[PDB]
Amino acid sequence: TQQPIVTGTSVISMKYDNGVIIAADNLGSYGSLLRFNGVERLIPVGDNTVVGISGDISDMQHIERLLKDLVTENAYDNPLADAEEALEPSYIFEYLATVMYQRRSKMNPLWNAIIVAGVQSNGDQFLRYVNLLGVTYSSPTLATGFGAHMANPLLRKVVDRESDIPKTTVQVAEEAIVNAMRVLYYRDARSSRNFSLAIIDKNTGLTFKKNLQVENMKWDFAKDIKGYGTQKI
Amino acid sequence: TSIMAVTFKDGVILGADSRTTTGAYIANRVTDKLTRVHDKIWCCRSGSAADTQAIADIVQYHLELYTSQYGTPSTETAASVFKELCYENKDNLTAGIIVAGYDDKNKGEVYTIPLGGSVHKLPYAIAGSGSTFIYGYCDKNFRENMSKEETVDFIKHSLSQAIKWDGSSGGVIRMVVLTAAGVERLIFYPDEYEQL
Amino acid sequence: TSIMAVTFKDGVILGADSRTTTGAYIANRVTDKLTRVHDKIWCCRSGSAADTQAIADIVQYHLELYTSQYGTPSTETAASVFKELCYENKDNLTAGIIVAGYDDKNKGEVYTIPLGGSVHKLPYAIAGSGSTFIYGYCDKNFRENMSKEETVDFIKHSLSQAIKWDGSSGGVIRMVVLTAAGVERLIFYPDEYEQL
Amino acid sequence: SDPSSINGGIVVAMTGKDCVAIACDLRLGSQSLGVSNKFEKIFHYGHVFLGITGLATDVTTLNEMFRYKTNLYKLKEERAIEPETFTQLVSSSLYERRFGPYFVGPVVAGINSKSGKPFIAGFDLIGCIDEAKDFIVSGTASDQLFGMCESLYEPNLEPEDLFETISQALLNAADRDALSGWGAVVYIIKKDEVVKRYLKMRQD
Amino acid sequence: TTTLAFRFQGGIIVAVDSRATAGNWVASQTVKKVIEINPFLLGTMAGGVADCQFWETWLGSQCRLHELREKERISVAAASKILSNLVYQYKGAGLSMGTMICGYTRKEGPTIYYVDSDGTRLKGDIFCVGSGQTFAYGVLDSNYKWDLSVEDALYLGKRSILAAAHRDAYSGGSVNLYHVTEDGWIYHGNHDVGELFWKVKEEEGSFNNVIG
Amino acid sequence: QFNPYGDNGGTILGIAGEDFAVLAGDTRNITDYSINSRYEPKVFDCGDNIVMSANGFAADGDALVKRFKNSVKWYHFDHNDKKLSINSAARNIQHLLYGKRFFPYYVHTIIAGLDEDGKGAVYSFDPVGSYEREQCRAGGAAASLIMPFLDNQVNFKNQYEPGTNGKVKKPLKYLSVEEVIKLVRDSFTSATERHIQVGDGLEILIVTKDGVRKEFYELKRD
Amino acid sequence: MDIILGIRVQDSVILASSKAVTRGISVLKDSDDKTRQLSPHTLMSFAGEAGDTVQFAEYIQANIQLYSIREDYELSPQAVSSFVRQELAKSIRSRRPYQVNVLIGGYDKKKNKPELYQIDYLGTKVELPYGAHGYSGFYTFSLLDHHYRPDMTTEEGLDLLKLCVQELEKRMPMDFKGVIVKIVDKDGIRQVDDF
Amino acid sequence: MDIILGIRVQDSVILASSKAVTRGISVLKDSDDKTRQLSPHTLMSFAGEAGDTVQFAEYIQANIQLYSIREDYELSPQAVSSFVRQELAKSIRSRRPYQVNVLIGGYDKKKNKPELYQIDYLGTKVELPYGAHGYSGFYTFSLLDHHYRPDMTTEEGLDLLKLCVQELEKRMPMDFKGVIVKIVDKDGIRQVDDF
Amino acid sequence: TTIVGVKFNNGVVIAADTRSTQGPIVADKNCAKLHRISPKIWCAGAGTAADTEAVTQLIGSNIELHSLYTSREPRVVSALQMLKQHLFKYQGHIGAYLIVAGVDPTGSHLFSIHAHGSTDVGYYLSLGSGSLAAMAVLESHWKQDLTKEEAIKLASDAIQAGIWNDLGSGSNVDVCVMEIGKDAEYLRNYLTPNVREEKQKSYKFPRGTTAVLKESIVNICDIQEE
Ligand SMILES: [Mg+2]
Ligand SMILES: [Mg+2]
Ligand SMILES: [Mg+2]
Ligand SMILES: [Mg+2]
Ligand SMILES: [Mg+2]
Ligand SMILES: [Mg+2]
Repeated sequence: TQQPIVTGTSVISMKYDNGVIIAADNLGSYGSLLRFNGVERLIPVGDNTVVGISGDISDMQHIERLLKDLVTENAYDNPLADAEEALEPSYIFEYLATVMYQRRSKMNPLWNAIIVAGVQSNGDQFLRYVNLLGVTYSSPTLATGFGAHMANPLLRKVVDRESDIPKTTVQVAEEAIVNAMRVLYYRDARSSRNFSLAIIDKNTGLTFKKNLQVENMKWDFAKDIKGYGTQKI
Repeated sequence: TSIMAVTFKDGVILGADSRTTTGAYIANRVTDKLTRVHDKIWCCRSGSAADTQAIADIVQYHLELYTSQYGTPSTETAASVFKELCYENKDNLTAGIIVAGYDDKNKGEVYTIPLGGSVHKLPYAIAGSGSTFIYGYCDKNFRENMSKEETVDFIKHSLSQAIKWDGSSGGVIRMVVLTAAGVERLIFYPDEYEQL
Repeated sequence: TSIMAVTFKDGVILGADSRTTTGAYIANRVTDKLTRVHDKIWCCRSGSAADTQAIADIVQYHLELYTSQYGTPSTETAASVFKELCYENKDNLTAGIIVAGYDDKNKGEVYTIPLGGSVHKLPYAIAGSGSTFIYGYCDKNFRENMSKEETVDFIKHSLSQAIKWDGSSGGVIRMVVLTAAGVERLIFYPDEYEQL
Repeated sequence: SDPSSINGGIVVAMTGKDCVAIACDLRLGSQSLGVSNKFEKIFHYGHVFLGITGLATDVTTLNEMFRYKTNLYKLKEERAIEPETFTQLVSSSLYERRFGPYFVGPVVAGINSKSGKPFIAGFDLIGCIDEAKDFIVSGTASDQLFGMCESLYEPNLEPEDLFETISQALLNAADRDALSGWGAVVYIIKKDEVVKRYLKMRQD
Repeated sequence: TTTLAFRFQGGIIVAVDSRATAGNWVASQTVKKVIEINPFLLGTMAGGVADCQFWETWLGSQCRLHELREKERISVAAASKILSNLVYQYKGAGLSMGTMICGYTRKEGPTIYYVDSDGTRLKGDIFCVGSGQTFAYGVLDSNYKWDLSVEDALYLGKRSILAAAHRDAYSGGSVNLYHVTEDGWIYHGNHDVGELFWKVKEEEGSFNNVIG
Repeated sequence: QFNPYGDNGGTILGIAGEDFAVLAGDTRNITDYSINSRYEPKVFDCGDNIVMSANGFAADGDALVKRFKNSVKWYHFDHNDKKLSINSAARNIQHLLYGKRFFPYYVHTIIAGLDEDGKGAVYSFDPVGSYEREQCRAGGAAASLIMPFLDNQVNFKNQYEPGTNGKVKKPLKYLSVEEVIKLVRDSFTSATERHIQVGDGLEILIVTKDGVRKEFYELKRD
Repeated sequence: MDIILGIRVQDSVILASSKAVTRGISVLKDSDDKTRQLSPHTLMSFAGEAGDTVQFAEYIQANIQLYSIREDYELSPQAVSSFVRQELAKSIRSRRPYQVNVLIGGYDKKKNKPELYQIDYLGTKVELPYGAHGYSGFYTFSLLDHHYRPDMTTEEGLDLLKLCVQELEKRMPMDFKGVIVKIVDKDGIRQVDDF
Repeated sequence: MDIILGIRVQDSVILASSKAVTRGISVLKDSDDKTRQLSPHTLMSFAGEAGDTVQFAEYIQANIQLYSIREDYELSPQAVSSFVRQELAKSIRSRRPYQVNVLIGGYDKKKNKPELYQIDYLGTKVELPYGAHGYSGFYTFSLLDHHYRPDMTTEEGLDLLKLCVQELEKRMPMDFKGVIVKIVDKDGIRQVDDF
Repeated sequence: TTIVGVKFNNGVVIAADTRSTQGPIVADKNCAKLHRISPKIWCAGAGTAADTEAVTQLIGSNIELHSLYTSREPRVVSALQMLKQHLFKYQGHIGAYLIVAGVDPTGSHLFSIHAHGSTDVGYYLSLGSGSLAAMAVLESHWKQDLTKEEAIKLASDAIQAGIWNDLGSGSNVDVCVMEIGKDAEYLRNYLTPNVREEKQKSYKFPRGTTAVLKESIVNICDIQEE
């Protein structure tokens, strides 16, 4: 049993017709203090998987090292490490999911919420969630923390069920993700303007975008708002 | 919350962010924390929003009734009314209020009233959760008898840093300028102050 | 405690106050919080004095044994050993350590390791109770590739403010300069830095 | 400890075609100990019926209170109180004890004597009105009653069909609750005749 | 829960209710509270349902191993003590168990042992365990004799559970009857309390308080 | 303080027919007032004509089902590909659950299939392994809403034959798979109306001597 | 205090009440009468927290005796029981509630019927053929359920009461030092001096 | 369990021990023998937490019986009591201590003397002319202080014991269902079947 | 509960879902959360349902008496000031969280009120368990100078976000439109996207299925003449 110290907020993601998108801001909070502004919370594993991690950053860095080690280990005595016996999202997830549940069962959890986004060998989209309790679930849209409450509603308007996935394009999906990231910046007190976004497409492969910013923000209406009820000036 | 009031050559300026949070959720991102208890006596509110609104309303009532009988109250008088409420009801209040006002006799004055209900008259005052991060900056950069443009820059830069580090602070930077000329409201948006 | 490490053109400089407190009593007013784990790898300690001393001693042992086998360790390696201890024993430790070191290949490097045991490589780092008050100042005044004299002034001014506001911080400002030239210790007394 | 589940018991009310039905078990207990199998929870003031679950001392007290109030109402108004009005009186009376409430789950049932419209309503212990069209449930087996009513109920039932539905809703819900049962009563209410029926059920 | 067991001329009568509750919620009305440890031994269930089930099935395995090694029926004393020594090892851990280990051997005759999760192991003629034990005791104590017939003893045990099923909110469902002889136990059926109550009320004239 | 348990909501329902069994469950997964997934399969085919669902805390539910499926696999290895009978599976699950008696799988487990005589079988477990063969069992969030309805509509409780007035009970006639599925769907439709954690979708696994068959139905998504 | 029983038969109400008074580790008295005559044909037994029990009983007694004098009329057992219930229902939401459970055994001279009322400290009233407070009911209600008939004679009621007391003396851990039995009928209240 | 008394007279030790076993609300048994014969001339009575009492007593019994067989010799009461004390003194600092209080009544065949030892669950041993555990002493010691003589006969010891039991039955709140009395003398151990 | 308020060109609109809950159980599937303080001042409530209803009636009653006393139509700021001062006095124990909206001679207004007595001004607001789902929609689509039709659409879409994604919210969308120089139009069950499907079976029992012990006529009539 511990308490999280340096924390990362919402990880949001969704499926689209050819793959998955995942996104997360670059902030490492220290309680209310916005301590670290250059934290990458999307960690790619090979060229077919991106693990997005929220919650305790020290535990994230540990998990990051486990995944790095997993790649090394998979390459050992494996002539097809960059082909048929490459790591799959489903392997990476199941490994993490095992670890999370074991750690909670020893009453010493990795204080995280994790979303494993990727594309399988057969071209299928992989999107599944796991957290400090070892709880796992899958959905056309997935989000952690505040993202669950604010991003999912918006992302579910695009892909409301499984049959919407083939109708959704990468441009529509990315637009929804980017809009969701803006909404979270308006409303999540532990979020930042700067974020990273990853697209894992079955055709174009992994596209990792760094140093993105929330833009087209609406603030002008603030000038008209005065007082808290009766004040006019 | 990040709030501050700064005296300068022509009078005084109050500054504030616009973020109100319920835990980590931003309940209001365009809050007006600069509130008016009299024509040229304003205050900055920090702490319980219910408490500080209730207090400010009572003060405004007291100063309105004062004005009807005895004419325009001094800034010191307004601070005293705030203090009386905050001190006597210290057990049931969570309020941190900066009182700023402009007389023609006394010019710009700033009074800060922290949790306990004590009063402190200062050249400038900072308060709210985000103030902790700018004690160093504000102490280094404040000068007395600054111009209006210099004071606006001082407040804008200070609250920019407070907002940058404090998650409880954010949104727009509101300002209210109190001088002989009158009352001027200013607003500064993220795209302006973030690049400072 | 007020500690900081700043990289600059010729390498890196570590800075610290000298106050150790047991509650409100100053148990030691001339503490040396700048500690040596290797020839040109030093650290700044904050948190439990027992914990940070125990950790630093273990790290120094590990780097001495490393050196005997594999030659001079990198600053990154030192930070990794600190992290391994702080992370794995996070439940039983209260340690906030800034690691700073000089290679000839990598030049000046600064790593900060907060309570959780995470590692963060930065151009400069601040830590300790007094750091809260200078986030604004340090962010506004830091530049990359400063000269030795500029970096000494930056640290001296920063810790001056940290000391000014933080009761847990005070005494002398110790500094340790890490460059190709060697290791230089600096000290600055209250009469010097208070008037800044 | 929990006042609403010391004595136990349940009430259920249902609307039908030109009729309402209200029913209750007969159990009064001290937690596990069964004390009385004749503790009726349905009262009536004129043609308005009130069922009350929860802490039995309050059930009794409120009955005596509403008898008191409806009797004065009648003397002053020169007419019997209506279900819609009585519902508001129950709500007012409960909320006046906002910070020291009666630990009860009242249920109003009746037929407006003027419009002929069937009416039911429920309340939490503090006065919030639940004015449902279909049915109202209350008591220690409210979950069970919700499940029974939701599946068994269908609108515009005739009086003697409604009787079967509400009876089977109560009985099977009570048989899944330790603190409910020990007999049951069902009131079938029409605009100018009411029929009271005691049900045969398992006595454990 | 209400379980009882009493020694008499014709052996042992075991009678149990069938109800299982989670708070006020009646989880099951068809719970088997008599374990058939083997064809000669019976165990009753009160307290933790799992704890009783698991460890009394386990007891059956230990009793089976005993008679395989010793070529002789295990004594009621030995069988009960295997269970009591086991639960005593778990004392403090939070096991919840109240049981009668009932049997009829040559050397002992009919024997009943009350075994408890606190480690209590008592031999006796009449035992009653569960939330409704007090109600069953009343009927038992006022009607018990050693020279009861197997027919009358079976009824007494059935009636004593009915008494408890009626009054105790956490007892009911149905009554399971067993009659333990030296040649093994004999099951005497499942009796729904709902139907049994009205039957007994009429034939016996009892429960005049209740309207039927 | 770290709480190792959580509530993922959901509701399950097992009904044993005369020569078939059904195990049904909603496909909604939740935490608190949020929906995690509108389609997260909860009822699983574990092989050997056995279906299983561990409702409650999903992490413990998935862990148990995973371990049981494993147990079935190893039963084949160790005992010459012998079929695991439903009663043997039940006893095996008791030991899995009681194995963690002092740190329980926070789930209400139900399995369904056919007994060795080819009749329908449902078994029901508490979190610590106590179990019983039953004809009817609802589990999870809306169990308290569904069981009374099943007592009435499956076992004909409190129902008597008209004209006799309480003297003759309604006879316990056997239900067909089409009849059971209607009761299952109405149970889940009713549970969806009155329970916030129930909804989205209903997945029913039907076990007969021919094998396991699935049926899916939409539920309200509010 | 501990055990108070009540049984309404054909033509009378019988109240049995323990004689023990224990405070801590000592039985201070073994002849305590836990009852008060409210009116010539109304008897109230009581059990609960020390001090409160007698204070409440005597307070009720005074109020009924006051009513009796004012109107020159005996209140019906039903009326007395309703008055008592209201006092307890008022008490439960007081600053310091009366922690008292009572049985009211009375003979209604108007209806010519015995009447037994069981009221607990919350103000929970129930009219019963037989009643008890505390753990007494747990042992005795099974016997009373079995043997009780509404047409029983007073002598049969006493025999059934003896069987209840015997069961209590067998299975209860506390020694309640026997019971004082009192009969309430048309002729008034009398005590059975040998029990 | 509840009351265990012991009295050492001229030529014997008498142990009186209650018969009740009350688990909670009900008295499950009224004929329980709270004693074990450790050796032919050594008897141990016991009282404490359920399960622990009998488990401890039988464990001690086994160990003494093992010693008796190994050496073909009966340990002196003093030796047995010292063995028992050490076990309890070891127990008190264990993960889960034995919550058991004992009286060891033995006749030393070497010295031709009765001996009574009182040992509590902490391992506090004292040799006494008369002893008790729990609340039993709180009454009986005043009577024993007054009447006891070291030269009393076994019959006088029993009469004094009756007076102790009568006082307990009068002033104790709990019904302990009488006592089983056992005498330990030169001829061994025997039970007084009428008391 | 999901409640929203949205300012527009010539007025304000409020909306709410229609699910009231007791724990995880749905007590009422068509609850009316849009309360009338005065003819053109309406509010929606979340939190303790009795408190929201009670406090709106009380203030609404006093607002009416005030309106009669001053011979003027009530103002939203008066309702706001009266609500906040009442709630503040009870220090949050009255669990009423309200979105107050209306039109008066001053203009159109939109406020929120928390239980402790703090109030906020805005162009778009949301409250209750589904406020985060609703606000996400409001933040995505709101703009200055909305028309009446756009604001109703935005408002009901925000309520829907709550209905689908928040378990505490569900059933139907109520709306009330308060436009300047017009009567407020209360649109009870404006949307109905959650009608229960037809059950598979009819559970109407055969008459005489339930066992009865006694029957009797209940005398509801008064004491009769003659
Ligand atoms: Mg330490
Ligand atoms: Mg200092
Ligand atoms: Mg053993
Ligand atoms: Mg019962
Ligand atoms: Mg919803
Ligand atoms: Mg001693």
